[PDB]
Amino acid sequence: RLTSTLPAL
Amino acid sequence: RLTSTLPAL
Amino acid sequence: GAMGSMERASLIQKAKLAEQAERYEDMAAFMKGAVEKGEELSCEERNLLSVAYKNVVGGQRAAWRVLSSIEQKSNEEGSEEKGPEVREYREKVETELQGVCDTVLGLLDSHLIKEAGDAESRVFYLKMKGDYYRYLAEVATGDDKKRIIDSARSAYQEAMDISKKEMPPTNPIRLGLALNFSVFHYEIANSPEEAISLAKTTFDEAMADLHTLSEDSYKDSTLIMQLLRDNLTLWT
Amino acid sequence: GAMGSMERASLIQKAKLAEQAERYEDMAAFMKGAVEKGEELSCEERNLLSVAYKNVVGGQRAAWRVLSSIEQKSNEEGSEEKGPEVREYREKVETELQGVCDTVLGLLDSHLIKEAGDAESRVFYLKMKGDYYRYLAEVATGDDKKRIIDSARSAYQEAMDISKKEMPPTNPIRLGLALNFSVFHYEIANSPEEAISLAKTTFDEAMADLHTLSEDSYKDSTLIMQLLRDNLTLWT
Ligand SMILES: [Mg+2]
Ligand SMILES: [Mg+2]
Ligand SMILES: [Mg+2]
Ligand SMILES: [Mg+2]
Ligand SMILES: [Mg+2]
Ligand SMILES: [Mg+2]
Repeated sequence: RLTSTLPAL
Repeated sequence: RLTSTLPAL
Repeated sequence: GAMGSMERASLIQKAKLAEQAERYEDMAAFMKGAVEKGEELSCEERNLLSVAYKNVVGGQRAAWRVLSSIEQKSNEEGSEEKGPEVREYREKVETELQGVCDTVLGLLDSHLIKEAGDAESRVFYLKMKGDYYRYLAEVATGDDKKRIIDSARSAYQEAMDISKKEMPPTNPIRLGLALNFSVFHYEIANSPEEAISLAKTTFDEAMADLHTLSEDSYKDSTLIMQLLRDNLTLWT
Repeated sequence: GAMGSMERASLIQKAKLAEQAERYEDMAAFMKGAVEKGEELSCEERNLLSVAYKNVVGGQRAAWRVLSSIEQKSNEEGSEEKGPEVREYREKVETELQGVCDTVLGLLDSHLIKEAGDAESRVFYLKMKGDYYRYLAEVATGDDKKRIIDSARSAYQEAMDISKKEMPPTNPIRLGLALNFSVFHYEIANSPEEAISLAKTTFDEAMADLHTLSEDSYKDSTLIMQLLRDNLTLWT
């Protein structure tokens, strides 16, 4: 999984 | 914590 | 609830301790307890709630993906039959993940969203609603998958409409909402052109508003703009 | 137990899946279920048991140390009183940690150790017994702290006696036992000279036995010798 969402781990 | 034991995480 | 006898302030204090200890299941249970006291959440408290459940559900999503990959491998051609165990355990993790999503959605529905009047809180909670329907959608395969997807879309859309009316284009909440809605379009709605368009337009409109910001807000906003750009680089 | 209706082989298969998914609480519950089937454990199964509980208790130990540090900070001079919450939550984590240690010790006592006749299994389980009494000792402050420490020492000592009689000095089980017993001496028994002596003698005797090993066993043994050296560098 390369997409970025928020909040991040 | 710098000491090493086994198994390690 | 098991947190019913603890003071609201102590639940918040222990949620912050659990975060420092990286005990995110504890952190989530503390913040669930705080929400169930029935008072609205401050900005800091809303972010504690989001961080706690994001870390819990993030572990479950990572685990589900590992198990789903193994399960698909076992259903390939020439793959030796190994029994029901892989499916069973993927289903166990999936059910626990859905339970966490239902818990968050239940908190938003009873009664965080209906009490949230300010744009910053209302957009925050509607984004959360979209996020946790999106995580449900990631594992959905049945008759209500379309309805789950539309519940994510509807929540994101109401959040977007409010954020565009009430917040500047650099507002971190607005930016993070658009980031996540763009990934919804790409990953869930099979609309990569919508995803790219949303991310580019969001980035460009924030860029043009940076001049209005203090050094600290500039750093807050550019951090999330970089995530928009990271996705655009992935996608184009 | 909740695993009573699942086949032993399926519990082992799911423990391995949980490891791949980094779901160590699940992994531990699966291996507890496998142990409670009542059959002895193979070498691979013993290592699944150890890996599962080590990861669970390792998360709790890291969390307890964070919370203990905060608690000591709050008990310093000029430190503002913040109520019982830090102590309460440290106690919550500590109790959960002790519960995990008691669970492992209960599995060893009912009935893994009494059925283990071969040196490789008997030394493995006695090392585990020493390890989990050591984790209890790390948080112990009451009247039975000395007895907890002596239970760790006694288990380690029986394991050492068997390992020296029945195993070569490069045996990874023997090496890992001596590594951990040496840290017991340094950290728990306040005997750093014993710790250093044990680590040096263990390292030197393994060094002189390396010539007997295959390339794969050489790599297995030197990996643990390096941990002995790492501790010696820390301590001298
Ligand atoms: Mg009160
Ligand atoms: Mg299962
Ligand atoms: Mg195109
Ligand atoms: Mg059977
Ligand atoms: Mg507590
Ligand atoms: Mg000396």
